[PDB]
Amino acid sequence: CIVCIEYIIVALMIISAILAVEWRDLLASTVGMAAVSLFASILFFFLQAPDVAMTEAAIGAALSAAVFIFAIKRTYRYETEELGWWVRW
Amino acid sequence: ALMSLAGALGVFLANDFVVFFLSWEIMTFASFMMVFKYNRHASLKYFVLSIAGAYAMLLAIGIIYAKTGSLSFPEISAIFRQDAMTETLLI
Amino acid sequence: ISRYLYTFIVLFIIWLFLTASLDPQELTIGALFSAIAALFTYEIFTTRGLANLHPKRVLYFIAYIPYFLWAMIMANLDVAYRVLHPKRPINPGIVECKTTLTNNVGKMALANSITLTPGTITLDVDGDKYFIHWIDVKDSSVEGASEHITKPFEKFLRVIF
Amino acid sequence: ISSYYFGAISLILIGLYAVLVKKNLLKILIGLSIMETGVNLLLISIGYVSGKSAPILSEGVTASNAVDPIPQALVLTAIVIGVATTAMALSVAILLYEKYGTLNIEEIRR
Amino acid sequence: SQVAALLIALPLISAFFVPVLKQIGKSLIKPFLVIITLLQTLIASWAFVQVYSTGKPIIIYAGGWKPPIGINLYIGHFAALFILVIAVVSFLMALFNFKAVTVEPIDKYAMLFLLLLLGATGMIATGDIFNLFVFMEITAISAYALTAYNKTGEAAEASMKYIVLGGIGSSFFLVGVALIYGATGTLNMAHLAMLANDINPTVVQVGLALIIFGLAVEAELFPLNAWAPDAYQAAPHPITVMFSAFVVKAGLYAMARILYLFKDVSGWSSLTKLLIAMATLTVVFAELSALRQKNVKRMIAYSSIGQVGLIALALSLGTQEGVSAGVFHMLNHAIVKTMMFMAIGYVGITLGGTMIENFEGLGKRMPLTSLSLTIGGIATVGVPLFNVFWSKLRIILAAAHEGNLWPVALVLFASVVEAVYYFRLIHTMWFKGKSGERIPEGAIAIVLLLLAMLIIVIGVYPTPFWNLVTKAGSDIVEVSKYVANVL
Amino acid sequence: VNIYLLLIGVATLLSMYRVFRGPTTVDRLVAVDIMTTITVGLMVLFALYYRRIIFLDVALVYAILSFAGVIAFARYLEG
Amino acid sequence: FRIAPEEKVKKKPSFLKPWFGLKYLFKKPVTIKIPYEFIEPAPRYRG
Amino acid sequence: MLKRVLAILTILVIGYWLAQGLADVPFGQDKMVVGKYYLEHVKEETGAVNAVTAVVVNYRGLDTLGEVTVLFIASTGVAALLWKKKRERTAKTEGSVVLTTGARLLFPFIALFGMYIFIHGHLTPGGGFPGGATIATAFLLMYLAFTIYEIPHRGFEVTEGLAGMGYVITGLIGLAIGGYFLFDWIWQTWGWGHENIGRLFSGGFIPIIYTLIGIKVGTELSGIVDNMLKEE
Amino acid sequence: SLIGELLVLFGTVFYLLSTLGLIRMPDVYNRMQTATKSATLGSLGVIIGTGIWALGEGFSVAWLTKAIVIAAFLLLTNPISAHALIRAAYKSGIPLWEGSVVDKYKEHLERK
Repeated sequence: CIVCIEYIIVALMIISAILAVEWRDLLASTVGMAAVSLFASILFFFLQAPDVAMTEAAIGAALSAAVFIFAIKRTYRYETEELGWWVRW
Repeated sequence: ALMSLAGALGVFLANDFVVFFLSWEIMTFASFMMVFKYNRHASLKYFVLSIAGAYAMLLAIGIIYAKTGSLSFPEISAIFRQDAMTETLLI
Repeated sequence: ISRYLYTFIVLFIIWLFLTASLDPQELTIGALFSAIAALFTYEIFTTRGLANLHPKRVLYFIAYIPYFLWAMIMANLDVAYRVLHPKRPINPGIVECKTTLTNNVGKMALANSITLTPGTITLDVDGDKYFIHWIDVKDSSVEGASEHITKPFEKFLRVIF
Repeated sequence: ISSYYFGAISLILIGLYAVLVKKNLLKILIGLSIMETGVNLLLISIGYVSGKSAPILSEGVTASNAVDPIPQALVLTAIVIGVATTAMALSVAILLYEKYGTLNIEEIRR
Repeated sequence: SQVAALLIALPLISAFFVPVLKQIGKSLIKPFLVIITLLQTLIASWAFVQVYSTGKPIIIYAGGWKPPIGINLYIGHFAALFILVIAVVSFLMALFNFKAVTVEPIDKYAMLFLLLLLGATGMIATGDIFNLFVFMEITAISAYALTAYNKTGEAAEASMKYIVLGGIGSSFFLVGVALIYGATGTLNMAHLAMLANDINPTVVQVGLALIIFGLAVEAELFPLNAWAPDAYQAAPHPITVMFSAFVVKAGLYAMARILYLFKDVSGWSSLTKLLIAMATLTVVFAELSALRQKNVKRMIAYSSIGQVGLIALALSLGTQEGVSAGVFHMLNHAIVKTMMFMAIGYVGITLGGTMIENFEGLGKRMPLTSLSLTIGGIATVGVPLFNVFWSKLRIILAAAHEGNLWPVALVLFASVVEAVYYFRLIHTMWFKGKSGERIPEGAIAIVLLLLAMLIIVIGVYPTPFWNLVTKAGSDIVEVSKYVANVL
Repeated sequence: VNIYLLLIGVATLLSMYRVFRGPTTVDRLVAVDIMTTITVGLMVLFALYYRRIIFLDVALVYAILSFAGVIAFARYLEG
Repeated sequence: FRIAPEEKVKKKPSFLKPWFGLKYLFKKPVTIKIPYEFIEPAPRYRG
Repeated sequence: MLKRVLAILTILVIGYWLAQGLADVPFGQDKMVVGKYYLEHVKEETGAVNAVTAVVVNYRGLDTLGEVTVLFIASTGVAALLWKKKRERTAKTEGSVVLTTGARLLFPFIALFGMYIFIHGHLTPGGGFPGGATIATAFLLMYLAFTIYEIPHRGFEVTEGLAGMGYVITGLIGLAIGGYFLFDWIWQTWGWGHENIGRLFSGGFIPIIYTLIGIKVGTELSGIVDNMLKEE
Repeated sequence: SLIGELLVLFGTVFYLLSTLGLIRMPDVYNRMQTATKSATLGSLGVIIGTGIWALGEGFSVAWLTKAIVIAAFLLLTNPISAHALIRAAYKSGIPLWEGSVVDKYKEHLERK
């Protein structure tokens, strides 16, 4: 079709946006960020501007998502939300 | 103590207002900085009160420069004669 | 020193394939950039120097890339047949296969070709054998060959050097 | 409304929502990067003329038939603006766990 | 003449030549910064005496494409003055930071400083709204990297809230640019103001509100400020000057530029009636949060926000008798806040830290650097015949004809409060000492004092300098002589 | 030229089930990695749809930048 | 013997200083929702 | 539940405000008031038949300059935020050998192709930035599949500043006449110019500036991931 | 030509049955194997199909050249993706299905 795949891509970007912030696992949040860069690149290409599509491909796919998990390497991986005696204090 | 006397000759020889409040502020500062040598709590109380007086005068001159339009003190008595024949109980 | 122009030749022919309308008034620019990309890093393609220009060898590989692709299409249609609606359940495999290949790009090529056959996913190549995430286990737990799990790609990768 | 307008403003919406309510710091940076992504998506989706389309050919396609040559230059900087700002903020996200002991906004007390 | 286009290119080429000489040695790294900002004062003074020679600004073109299709650098009567004062302040910083910041890797600090100078001469020369955004993001990431450059936990977090707030504001600013372009289709402010009268009354409101919003976040008023009395408290001492002198003025000018570029549309009056209210809300909160303040660097950090809020008070009130006097505060408060963070910086580098307990006792112990803090703290309330007295009188008289007596009795209330936390500070450094340690510091005993004699000459002669801002108000007051001096 | 497009849209929202549900930490990763290749095969398909020779120039660039991402996501999991 | 103050303990009353007891309008409230978040008593609780 | 629901209310009124503010035009044609000049005068005024590479380096000529200023400032900012004089790898935890040899042979396959992107801003879309970012990707593949791979820093950021200087020296020797004036196709300064208008004799001035900016942004992100993969 | 119009149909039914095979798998490992199988050979089928779509149609032939470039590039890059996805998935727990034998990799870890 014409507009139906557009609605599919845009609702897929929204469901990968909402589920990019609902998770606690930060590696999963980098996964959601990479999928958002995916659907943004596809929407850039489908809106007929290939310059921004290939630039956002080379930036958001493995220089914004692969720099973020690159930062959670020597940091946390969970939310660490905690059972317990002296807890939630 | 000599800056204060030049404030004192300034307020008395003030026939405009932009020489008036300048000289008044210089006088307030010079008197404060004279009594700002010991017992700071006594000094700063005088400074806060007299700055509140100086700057409430700046508020009043802001209102009487707004409502009339002109700033000059000799002619501003003439236009008060002009409306001599609800915002002025604040002034 | 001859492997440098070997890397130049491979980068040049990839540049030739990448640009459909190759013009002689354009090709000097790609030849220049293939040259600077070669002299940047030509310490990478060291598969025993330049000596891969054998007319038997490249004809062997191009004659057996449809051999590869026929294995891929047949094995992938087989794993498409594996999706039966209540039935044909796949159990995993862990079964191993040993190699005798030097020229470590051959270990790459065996791992890639076995990853492109029915589901035989490589995991953790060591220096003696391979470890394969196989399909439904009926052949063997340890395999003393390769023809029971895969097709003999080991004989044609034996002559990649 | 068209899907591009709603989807670009909802990506900015979700990126804004991930700054207010979330508590882990790297989740806040995820919200910043998402919101910048939706911003440059809106920045492209302003000039689509619904029709004639070849921004870069000008050889096989006739001229005066390309789409929006102004925002494609506004977005070529404004994307890598986002990755440079994110690469800058990630260094602070590393230093805050190195010097302090945690990465939660209610526990970082100077 | 486009020969004076080196206000951006010369800091650029020198900031790209300083990582070229970072491996050639260690000696000529920090002395490479002083000679270039001296060359910056030279190329600024060229533009300064060429702008005030005639009545025409230099329309620095971006090539062989006349505006609006290209970028124009309208270096107006405003711009040459501010490029001059940022050149002389950065040259005062370069001869300061030579022996005051060597604790940390100054191997790469020089390019970060000079790129802030690039964002400086870019931000107060921009003509395109795109170039406005790009130079503001240069200054923003400069500040992200340079308020974090101490790596001490309390300074690491001091950047963090600013990087996430400047990220959200730049995001909103690009949305506002996309909406103003979405109605008009043009970008250059010359072709924008002649068009933005009948584009759409319901589209220009949200775009202008979000543009003023997203340009305000990198500056300070009420919500988006509290990173700034966290940035001055935790930064290298020379860049606390260059932030408190410069970066507040570029944001407040470019906000008050583009606000006076759309002065015909509906809903604009409510926008400036919000901007009045938020500026009054920031002269009270900032200059009253310094009252029970312990750290003396924070005690000046709160004071620098309260002085820029009253700049915002008269930069968006009317058209005249106070916009041309609002600039009279921006070129004046930069000098007196250069004096403040010099003295705090020299205390923090000589004695150690900025706590009052190690700030107490500087009458006999320290030389006339303490007199420089004295004559600086005198000039923020503006008591004697000084320059902030002249300027604050011009701003309070500016808030007469429109927005009166409530947006006066809060800014003028704060100077009563600011009268308190200075003479609780000058008293505990001159008349509480009990400690005669000579500790000679005669390397700034002349240079800060020739600066301290620069506020004593403008204090007695404002009319050789107040005639400048009459012809330098002509870049913000109107649109018609601005546009006709472009097209 | 037209029917394949709606089939690929059916394919990608049918792959959405693995990233929404799925209790493990890596089933989401196998969800995104397959989602890139089907959209690369989408991006080649639109070159037929808009008849443009330049629209393949983004497809191979996205065929790189999936692979770097999924190595980087699956390298901290091992080290 | 070792009397601590002379007037050091006695403090000054204050108008609007109780607003610093209003700080916990936004922190997490310290309670345990007993249906059903359990407590796990001590390893040697007397029972 | 108070904070999330109240944020959803305020963000719904924000989105409704923007959507009511998005009532300019339903994706119509009437947008270019100055934008038609960018399209109808791009084949003869610059030389690049590409639309976006002529508007952002020649027309909006001080905006890829602020862009490389932003990327260079990101490099020097991350390098100033992380500085310890030790700079060791993490534990390096090898893991696979079809990965190291996998990214070994694949490293010049991206090095050939990333250069192809930034040399071609004439008929191909893009510019210097996707090619430079995938050159950084190739650097990352060799950096995330080996046990050290420390490219020598003394001699690495020299060429980054040299490439930025190579941009600005085209502005400074461009100042031999006027503001920019391209120095390359309209006057026979060092070589010829304006041969035809295809992908032959490299159009006008736009390719060599993309080689230089692609070299700058190519060594940009590789340095960032380098000094961010360094422990004590 | 028309043979391309059937080959891309074969590749897109291969795509759809691939994606159906992703959700019709019990555990992680068979989910990973069948997804990296059937979504990367029908890929090359589609790409060479679009090339021979442009054999006589299209403009001349040059789409086939870029098609064979991206196909031959996509053919060798997804095996390394599947390996590095699988190999990291064995660490940090992540157990397998009820297989016949799984221990031969575990025992050759703990051989010491």
